Amino acid sequence: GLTVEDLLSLRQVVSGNPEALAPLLENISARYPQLREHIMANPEVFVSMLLEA
Amino acid sequence: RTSRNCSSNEERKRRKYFHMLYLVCLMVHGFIRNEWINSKRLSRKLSNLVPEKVFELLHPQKDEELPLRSTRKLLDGLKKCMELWQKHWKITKKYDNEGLYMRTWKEIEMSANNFKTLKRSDFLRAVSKGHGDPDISVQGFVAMLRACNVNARLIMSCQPPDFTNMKIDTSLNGNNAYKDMVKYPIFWCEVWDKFSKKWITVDPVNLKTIEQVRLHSKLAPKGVACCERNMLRYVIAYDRKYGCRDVTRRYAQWMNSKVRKRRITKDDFGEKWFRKVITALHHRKRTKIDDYEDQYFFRRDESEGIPDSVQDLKNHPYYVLEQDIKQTQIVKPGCKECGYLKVHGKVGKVLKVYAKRDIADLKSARQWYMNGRILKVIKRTEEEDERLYSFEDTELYIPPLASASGEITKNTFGNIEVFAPTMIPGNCCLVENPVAIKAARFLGVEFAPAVTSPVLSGIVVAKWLREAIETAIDGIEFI
DNA sequence: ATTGTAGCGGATGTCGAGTCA
DNA sequence: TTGACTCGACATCCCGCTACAA
Repeated sequence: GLTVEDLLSLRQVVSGNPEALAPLLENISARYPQLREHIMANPEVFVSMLLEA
Repeated sequence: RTSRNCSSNEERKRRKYFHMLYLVCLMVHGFIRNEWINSKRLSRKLSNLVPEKVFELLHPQKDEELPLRSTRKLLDGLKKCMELWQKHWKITKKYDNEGLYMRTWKEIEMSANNFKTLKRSDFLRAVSKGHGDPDISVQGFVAMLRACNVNARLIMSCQPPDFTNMKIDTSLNGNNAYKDMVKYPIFWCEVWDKFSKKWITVDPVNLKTIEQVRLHSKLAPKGVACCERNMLRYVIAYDRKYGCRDVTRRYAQWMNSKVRKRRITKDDFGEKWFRKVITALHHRKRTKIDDYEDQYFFRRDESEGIPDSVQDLKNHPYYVLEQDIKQTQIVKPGCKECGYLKVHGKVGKVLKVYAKRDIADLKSARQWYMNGRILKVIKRTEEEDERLYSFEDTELYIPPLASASGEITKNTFGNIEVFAPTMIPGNCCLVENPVAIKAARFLGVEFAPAVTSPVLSGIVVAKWLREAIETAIDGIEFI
């Protein structure tokens, strides 16, 4: 379960500023350890989540 | 003597994870961009860029006696469109920094240390004005073709950081860095020819050519310098209708040897994860075009053959060197090598290549028992010689059913060995739980400890007793 | 004493670097 | 120019008994 401020920055980078993907991904992955095993088990969830926003 | 530029397996596993994370992000960016391309507001303005003559050229009439000439006309249309796009696109920028080209692990680590919010309007406005880097330029060109009702995919070569790069310091050559980085494009276009039933490759901005890729593509980077920042691994195609397809096999000359080593798809977990992602992104259902494509890919996959070097036969999907045959594998009777490899750098030195489908895996008696199968020379280590047997010497093991009272047949140590579902009796079930044994013993029902891996992980009890056990475990705090 | 408790890996693979033909 | 070969330090897969203590 993720905040709404990170999902906001992520929706915006992913959609309109992918040049800046690199450092943001460094940051956010460092603030949500469980994301690792999540991403390994259930990527399609994270996808749908990024599409709704 | 050793400056030892190598990192810990910890870093290895992190790099693999981040590689997956960056890839997934890339592919999402593509999906969304492909949305923004389908924008209905844009199409209507873009239509007026295309004279009726060009449009008619884009949709020629079926020519029955020689379909080729219709294709020929189609090609001329596509070229005139590319020309007016050169004309539509006035100011073509430089990628800021490295654009969407691959970044180095070092660059990443340091990118934390040191952005124009864009969104969808700004993209549209840009594409309509003709102001942007080459990525936007191509994207616009695909939008335009789409506004003319041609089935036009957007192709994206995803360049996440290389997770097979084990090195600590990863430093790049500076000479001609940008020119060599931009030598080949990150984005481009594919177009479906209904007459020849094939996808045409189109690069209108960087290389400005049009090709019908067979075994070689002008867009695939060659040499070494160009491939540091453009490492062709995941080529994704998005179509009008929100298809998403992995088309790497088209562009990789050696897909099964060279390229397979650099994709996450080389192990089984990987393949399954990638397919999960494609399905997450693939919102339409299979068409016949998919089948014409899959047939092309199959034929390509059967035309690659033995590679021209030994390094390319490590961990090849179809192919293996005689010397890499494991001590525990053998050649299926009456099979043989499917090919030879001239060995670079020794005259006349040749290696035997076998097809992997002709290789059999052998296991000892215990090893089979541990897969729930029983039977219908080498050196071990005290000294012993261990005989191995094939899978077809063996047969499922059906363990005896439990009694009326629910008694389970045990081993010398008073457990039952369950290393595989086959070895669960038919009328019985396995319940794995630290207290499952505590439970069953407390109920004093007939059971048998399960060895699933001297590790007692649980219980084997009759099925009629299942509902009871599940309840007792749940109440374990009250025992 | 006596019961509970605590102490002692080889074949094979991978990748980086350096070296050779 | 490129591939083969060797070498270095990691991994990965597969395969309970003696002695002491309160």
